Parts: sequence; C-alpha cells; structure tokens
Amino acid sequence: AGPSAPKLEGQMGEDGNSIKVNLIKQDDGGSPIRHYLVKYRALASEWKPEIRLPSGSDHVMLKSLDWNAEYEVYVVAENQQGKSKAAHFVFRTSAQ
Repeated sequence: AGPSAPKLEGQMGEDGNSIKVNLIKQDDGGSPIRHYLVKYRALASEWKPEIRLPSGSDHVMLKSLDWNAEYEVYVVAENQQGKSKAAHFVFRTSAQ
C-alpha cells in the first residue's frame, strides 16, 4: 500500500556528465510524501554511495560521472503511511 512510484524526468547538463533527476509526483493521497531514497550505478561499478533527499524535495543530482558510460538511477519514495515503489531512470553520459 502507499503512493505510486515517482516519475523521473531527466535533465542533462552541457558539462557532459552532470545529471539532474527531477522527481514528478502523481498519486500519493494528498501528497503525504516524505523524501526520496536515491541510489544509482554506472556501466562500470554498481550502487554508488546513495543519498536521501530532504523531507519533501523536488529533485536529486549527481555530478562528475564516467564519460561515454551508461547510468541507471533508481529512486524510491517514502510516505506517512508506508513506502512507495522505486521508479527507474536510465540515461547515458556524453563523450569527453
């Protein structure tokens, strides 16, 4: 039970490996949502030191990743009355 997994919109910075993951909400039940659990990995190493967002954020970010590499970002959310499944955002970095 609980909210539905967030929708992750991808904004890539012209730096080549600067990634902003925007967390769009849709169904929670009056938005009783609490922060996000964000963990991501690349096509080289898995699960990097994950991060927990503030209690009610808008996005999560990662900077200075491997060039010409693929990345997987998994974002879970918490809610007053339980947890909300993980949504998966996938992208690739630019070339150095």
